[PDB]
Amino acid sequence: DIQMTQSPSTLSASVGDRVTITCRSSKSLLHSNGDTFLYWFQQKPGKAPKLLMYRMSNLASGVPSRFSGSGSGTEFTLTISSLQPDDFATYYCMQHLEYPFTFGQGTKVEVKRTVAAPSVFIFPPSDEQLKSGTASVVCLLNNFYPREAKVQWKVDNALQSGNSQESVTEQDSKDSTYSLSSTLTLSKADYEKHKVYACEVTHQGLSSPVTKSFNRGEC
Amino acid sequence: EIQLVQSGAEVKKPGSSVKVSCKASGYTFTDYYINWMRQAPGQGLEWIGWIDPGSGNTKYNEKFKGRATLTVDTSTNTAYMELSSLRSEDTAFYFCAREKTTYYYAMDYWGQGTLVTVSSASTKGPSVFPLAPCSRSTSESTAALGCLVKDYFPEPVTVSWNSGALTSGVHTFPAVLQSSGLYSLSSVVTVPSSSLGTKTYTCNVDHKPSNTKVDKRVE
Repeated sequence: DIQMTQSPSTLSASVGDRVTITCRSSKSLLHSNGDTFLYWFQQKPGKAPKLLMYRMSNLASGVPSRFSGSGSGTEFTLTISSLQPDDFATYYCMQHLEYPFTFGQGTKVEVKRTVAAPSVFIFPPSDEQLKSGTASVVCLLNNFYPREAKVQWKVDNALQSGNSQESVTEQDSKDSTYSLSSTLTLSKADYEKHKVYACEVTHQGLSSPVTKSFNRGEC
Repeated sequence: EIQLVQSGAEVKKPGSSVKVSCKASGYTFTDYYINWMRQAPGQGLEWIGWIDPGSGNTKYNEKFKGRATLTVDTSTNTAYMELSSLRSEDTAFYFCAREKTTYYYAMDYWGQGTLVTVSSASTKGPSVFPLAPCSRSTSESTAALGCLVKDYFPEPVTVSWNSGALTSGVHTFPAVLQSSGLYSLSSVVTVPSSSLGTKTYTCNVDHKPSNTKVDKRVE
């Protein structure tokens, strides 16, 4: 069983740059016939993988000439000379030398832009929802960059964990930022027995982690 | 015109079995091998196994042996992939790809994909809740508000604002699967706080599977 690892996991680049993706195999993918049994695939969200490179360096039919590949033995690399807007996707490398075939973690090529701290907002559960047994608190992280962000929920200044779910929008096609939605879920009973509900956002654009909150019965 | 067409999406109960098809055309079916991969929601690709159309000879991944069963029907040029005793973890997209092998190896043509949602839930319209701050503040320049579309099945729901009159600044997050087996997402919009009162903001949620159409006026 051969292990394929890709680095980095995410890569920020701008249109016109020369991007290189690296793939690494636990053992040499060189075959007796002299060929290297490696595939390079491109995949856009909600779409099926497209073949780019067959046998490490061979450009697939139809694939644009800005794509090229190389590597020796265990370290391989895909290169996009002059990145086009159509090149923002996820690239996976695969080995077809031994069984079972194995892919890499994949590497996402996103649009590089300037840092931007997230505008935070915290919404308390509506009256209607409390009138139904459950209560869910929402924290919004609007337009920020880079994607990396930590949302820490605190109920009556007590850290929560395992009772919230995040969701992130795909990179914006105009300002290249991201937005995140953390949803803390509690029972009406649990909500009713606590006052202060906070949302602590830790981000690079913020020198110090911002904490938006609200006191239970004050709206 | 070479192409591999897969069967439609399917919703299955845990413990049941699904059998996806991959119809081949535009080339000699028996000359190329058929591989089957799968890709979970937030994950990379993974190889299931392959099969030689010209003989029915197969090769499986240890993790899918017994569970997965690959077959072909040369009289119809159709490849099949049957997964038994389905669990929630089997929920993913299933791809079939051919592997040209005449003068070299290349997994060039892929099928469109077949989503297999392994759920125990049943069609349920969502409950739309208003997302608004505890108290309207004039301190900030822009204010944020939205709609929480909770507990629904299956996907998807289409949220809009003011019947399409408000599009800029809107952010509809991707649905998240709750432990209940029901989906839940939130749509938000940032607007000039210096118009929060004389201007009405309403989200129009639509869930076709349950024929539910909801408009919720937010603060």
